[PDB]
This record gives sequence, C-alpha cells and structure tokens, in this order.
Amino acid sequence: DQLLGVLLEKAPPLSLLSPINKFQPEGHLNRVARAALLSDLKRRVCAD
Amino acid sequence: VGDKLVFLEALERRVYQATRVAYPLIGNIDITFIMPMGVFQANSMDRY
Amino acid sequence: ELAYVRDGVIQFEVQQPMIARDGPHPVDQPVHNYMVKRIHKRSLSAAF
Repeated sequence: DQLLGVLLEKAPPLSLLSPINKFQPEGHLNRVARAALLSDLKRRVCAD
Repeated sequence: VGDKLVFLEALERRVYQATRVAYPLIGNIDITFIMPMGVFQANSMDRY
Repeated sequence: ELAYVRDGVIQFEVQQPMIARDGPHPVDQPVHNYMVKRIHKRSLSAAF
C-alpha cells in the first residue's frame, strides 16, 4: 500500500496560498510587489 | 452540515487495525535557533 | 467434580502470513512465543 509510494505522495501546501493566487488576475507585478507579497506570506505562515 | 455533503466513514477502526502500521501523513519541521551576543547601551539608556 | 480435576490447557494460535499491502515496515522473520500457565490456590479460614 505504501511500499510503492510513487503515486501516494502528494502534500502541496495551498490552503494559505489559494487566496493569494485567486486575488491576482495575472500576477505580473514588479519586484517590490513580489518581495512584499513573499514577506507577507512568510509572516502569515509564521503566525499561523 | 451547511451546504456541503461529503461522505465520511470511520476508516481508522477498519484499516491498519490501528496497531499494525504507523499512521500516515505525518509532517516534520526542522527549525533552528540563533542566540546573538547582544549590544550595550549607547550612553545612558540601560536601566530605569 | 472440578475438585478432582487439575488445571487444563488453553488454546493459543499464531499466524505468519505473507505481506502485500501496507506501509513500508522493515523486513522481519517469523518467530514463535512460549507461554506457561501457573495458577495458585487461595482460600480463607473460619471456625466456631
């Protein structure tokens, strides 16, 4: 059941990331905006 | 409940018998700690 | 009639089947266990 764990291995963290990709229609932002979004995501993950 | 209807059954008491194999889907966090020496008072602000 | 009958025997069985669907447990070897039955006698006393 788990000896051949090729198909039974999928743990993508998306619960805290789904809104951040749903809000953006395209996501083509600048470097400052990308860095701010990354810092906000890191802070949210730390304070979860 | 609410507006959702998802099948839910007690598979813990029927699969793995709760005593044969370890429970799957177990995470791990590898964090590290740093302890800086610190800094001293500039001229006076060290006590009250 | 149980007074004239001594201690009997118990029915214990073990199974060593194959292994084909579960978590990745380490490979082991079939082993057997030995058990004994030691029951003492306890009784109080009374008099008039």
